[PDB]
This record gives sequence, structure tokens and C-alpha cells, in this order.
Amino acid sequence: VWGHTQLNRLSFLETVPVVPLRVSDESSEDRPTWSLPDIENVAITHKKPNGLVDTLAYRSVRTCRWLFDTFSLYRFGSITESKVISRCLFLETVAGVPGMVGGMLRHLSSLRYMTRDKGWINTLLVEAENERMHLMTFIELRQPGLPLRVSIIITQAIMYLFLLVAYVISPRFVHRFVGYLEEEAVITYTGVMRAIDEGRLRPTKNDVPEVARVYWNLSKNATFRDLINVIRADEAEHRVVNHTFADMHEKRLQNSVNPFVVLK
Amino acid sequence: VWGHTQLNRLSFLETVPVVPLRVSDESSEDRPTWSLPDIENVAITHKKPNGLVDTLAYRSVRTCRWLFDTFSLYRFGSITESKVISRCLFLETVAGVPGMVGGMLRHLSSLRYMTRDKGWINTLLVEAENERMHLMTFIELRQPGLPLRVSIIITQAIMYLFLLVAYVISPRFVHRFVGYLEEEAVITYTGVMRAIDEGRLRPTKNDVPEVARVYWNLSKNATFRDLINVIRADEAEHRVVNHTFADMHEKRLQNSVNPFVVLK
Ligand SMILES: CC(C)=CCC/C(C)=C/Cc1c(O)c(Cl)c(C)c(C=O)c1O
Ligand SMILES: CC(C)=CCC/C(C)=C/Cc1c(O)c(Cl)c(C)c(C=O)c1O
Ligand SMILES: [Fe+3]
Ligand SMILES: [Fe+3]
Ligand SMILES: [Fe+3]
Ligand SMILES: [Fe+3]
Ligand SMILES: [O-]
Ligand SMILES: [O-]
Repeated sequence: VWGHTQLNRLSFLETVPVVPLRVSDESSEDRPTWSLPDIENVAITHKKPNGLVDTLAYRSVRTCRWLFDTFSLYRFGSITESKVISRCLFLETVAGVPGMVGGMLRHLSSLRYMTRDKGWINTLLVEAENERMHLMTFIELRQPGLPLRVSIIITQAIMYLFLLVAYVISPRFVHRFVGYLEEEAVITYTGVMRAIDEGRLRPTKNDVPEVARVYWNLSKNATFRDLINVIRADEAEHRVVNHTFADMHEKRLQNSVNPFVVLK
Repeated sequence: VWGHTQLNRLSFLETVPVVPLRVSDESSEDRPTWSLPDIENVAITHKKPNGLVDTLAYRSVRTCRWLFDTFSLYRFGSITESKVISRCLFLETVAGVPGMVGGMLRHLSSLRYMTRDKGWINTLLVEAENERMHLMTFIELRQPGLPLRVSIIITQAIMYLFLLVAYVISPRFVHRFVGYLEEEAVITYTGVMRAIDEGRLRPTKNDVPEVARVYWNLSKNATFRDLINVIRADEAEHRVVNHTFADMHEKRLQNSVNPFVVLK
């Protein structure tokens, strides 16, 4: 019931105390829809760099992971749920910057050049949201200390600054950098799943948060393993979309149709 | 058909030449849904400023309209379709900046503070899209000269800069400024409709563009008058949402639920 009578009212500020906090309202209605036993066979891939931009993208991602796994100490001593949930908490904060700077920029360009965008913006904005929902889920499982909260604030100041300037100069580099990020994400989350299937990591967070259960249309019988499965699937999707987008830039197809709009 | 086999492919760049350019792909599937004879009675309103921020917002909007109508010469000599379509072309370029800076910023804040956003971001992003589709429609009707294309590029450089810094400092001012923008938008577009109903402006662009016909689920028998009706309705919706949002900031409800998520 949204009509002229509501459009003509000045404010609905006086309605806020009678509207419920529902978990389905945290995202848009564009929710992934994975079937677990199919997404079980998401695999680990590597796209070959084309030339100098692509080598830059990959070396920067590899340099970043080696720094990150070494400083965060992920490597030595056994995997645990605490360092898994911890790691993801941190990285999912950065994770939703690229897609948002991307869609913001294609949006601004579409507005100033009065051109069509042909389905790109929506894909990058929903991507940004997806990653943000990754964050929302992990923060139901672990609430961070102050050091990690301060690190997250500064890490955003730098990556937003990096990504904004990187995307104005070379959208190709950004999409490719992201493609290569999600390659590592799919590796990490398949590490998580493998350590579970092998009993090396006995997960305890098996009451999947409500936020995630409605976001991924997961049953109440979904476990931690299933949550990591559907997150990893999301990551892989971003892996392809981004490498695809970068490729389109490489071929001067950046003003072409978003192929994923129809593959849908 | 989106599964592990597609998630595991590296790129779909080789599919782009076999995917059609459909007008429905230009937006997301979150389309307004107005009934013409109801939205016919959208009216002209004015929210009273609360205090200094609100007076600033309104005076800046009034100062901007008086400059704009005077320099653009909208005032003297009769209304025409050419100056109507022209005016809107220009203003709809700015029109979709606020909502995008808004959602980008609430998104970034949600990511760095690991907090819930409770349905706000999606509303501002879809708003930004809505205005952008206003732009897409008007550019089917009139293609601008170079002077206006150069003015649009510079006007974005300034408003994006203004709005970004304004929203970091006072989201309340921005939402309120926007509220007051849409007040004028609803006035302009009801001027358009009234000049039509009175024969002062005999519109010729009566083959509503395909982009708009699918975006607003308008029939092939929709005329120019109907297009302006549904644009004006959209504007009024933004008028309320924004004043509502500003009000929530005024009351320190900025971390509360987006009331519109449920009013839906
Ligand atoms: C960009 C930066 C400041 C650090 C990136 C370090 C890196 C490439 C880590 C791999 C990796 C990732 O790049 C991403 Cl995007 C995720 C989600 C995970 C999940 O655990 C992950 O392990
Ligand atoms: C912010 C700026 C550089 C100029 C704004 C001038 C102004 C307040 C014009 C009124 C107005 C508007 O503010 C908006 Cl947002 C629209 C869409 C129309 C439509 O014609 C409109 O007439
Ligand atoms: Fe992620
Ligand atoms: Fe990711
Ligand atoms: Fe508009
Ligand atoms: Fe508007
Ligand atoms: O991620
Ligand atoms: O507008």
C-alpha cells in the first residue's frame, strides 16, 4: 500500500518505533540461491595473467596474502575456529569495498556521460552487499577486540583510497585484483572445509545465525560447514564475474552488456 | 542455471557477443509500481525547517533554484517541451549523486564498524538507480549539445565533492537538502503536467521510450503526460524518504530500522 496519500505525507519518523527489526530487511531481496550438494564441487582455479597490469594485480594479491598469513600467524600451530572466524572477520571488511567503488564509479560515469550501463552497476552493488553479509554473519559468531576494531578502521581508510584511485586509473587492474582475491578466498574457505571433513577443525558454531539462515535460504539443520560452503560459492562467483569484467576491459568491451544479466 | 560448473569457469568473456541488449537489464528488478489515476493526486508540500542545519539546507536549495531558473532562462518566454526536457536532462544528472554517496557511506560504515544497517543502504542505492533511470529516459528524448555535456561533467565534479564532504559531516543536512530538492522537483513536474492539461505545452514525444515503458510497467498507450506523472511520483517518494531519514538523524535514530523496509 504505497500511494499518493503516503507520498504526500511529510515524514514517517513517527512510525519507526512500531516497525520490527527483521533479519530479512538487512539485505535486498536479491539473495544467492545455492544447492549445497552442487556447490560442494566448487573448485580451486587460477587465471593466467595477460600482461603487465595482470601480473601487477596478481603479485600485489600474493604479496598481500603472504604478509597477512605471516603477521596474523595463520600458518603456524593448528587451524582453529577462533583463527578462522577471526581471519574472515577482518578480510570480509575489506572484501566489500571493491564492488561498491566499482558500481559507484560506473554510476557516476553513466550519469555524467548520459550513457547506458547495461546491467553492470547492479552486479557490483549486489556483490558489495554479498560481501557485507559475509561480515554480518561472522560478527554473529565472534565479536572482535579493540585492537582488531582499530585495525579495521585504518585498513578501510587505506583500501578505499587505494581502490578508488586504482579504479579511476585502471578498472581492469581492479577487477583483476579482485578476481585474484577471490581465488585466494576460495582456497581459504576450501581449506576450512577440508580441515572440517578431516576432523582437524571441530567446529562449534553450529547454530547458523538467523541473518545467514534467511540470506542463504538455509535450513535450521544447516551447520557451520554448510555456511562456509555457501560463502565459498559466493566467492567463486565473484571470482568469475571479476575476471570476466577485467577481460572485457582488456578487450575494450567495458561499454558492452553485462553478460551475467541474462545468464540468470 | 548457475552452479559449480559455471563458478569454476575462468571467464565468460567469450559469451558477450551472444547476449542481447535488453532494456529490462538496464536497471535492477526493483521497479516502482504506480497506478496513474492514484498518482495523479500527488501534491506539492513543504516541510518546516527544525533549526539551523535545516534552514541551511532549504536556503541552499532555494538559492540554487533561483540561480538555475534565472541562468537557464526557464522563467521568461513560454514553457516548451525543449526547455522542459532540457532542464530535466541537466538536473537528473546531479539527482542520482546523493542516494549513491549516502548508501556508499552507510555501507562503508557498516563494514568498518561491523554493525547492522537495517535496510537503509538498499533504499538509497535503489533511489540513486531511480534517478539514473530518469536520466536514461530523458536522453532518449533529447540528445544534448557539447556545451551542456561539458557543464554536466563539471557540475558532477562539484556536487559529488560537495555531497561527499557534506554527508561525512552531516548526513542530516544531506538528507534534508535532498528532501528539499524533491520538493522543487515535484513542483517543476506538476508545472509540466499543468501546462499540458491547459494546452500551453503541446507535447510531441508521445512514443514513450522503451527504457521507460518497461521500467515503469507503462502500456504502449502511455503518453508524455503519463511519463511525467510517474517521474513526479518517484520524486515525491524520495521527498518523504529523505525528510524521514533526516528526521531520524535529528532524533539520533540513524542506527534504527529503515521504516520503509516494512512499509512495503
Ligand atoms: C587486501 C589486503 C589488505 C589483504 C588481502 C590478504 C589476502 C589476499 C587474503 C586471502 C583472502 C582473501 O583475499 C579474501 Cl578476499 C578472503 C575473503 C579470504 C578469506 O579468508 C582470504 O583468505
Ligand atoms: C543542486 C544544483 C547544482 C541545482 C538545483 C536547482 C534546483 C533546486 C532545481 C529544482 C529541481 C530539482 O531540484 C530537481 Cl532534484 C529536479 C529533478 C528538477 C526537475 O526539473 C528541478 O526543477
Ligand atoms: Fe567474502
Ligand atoms: Fe570476496
Ligand atoms: Fe529525478
Ligand atoms: Fe529527484
Ligand atoms: O570474501
Ligand atoms: O529528480
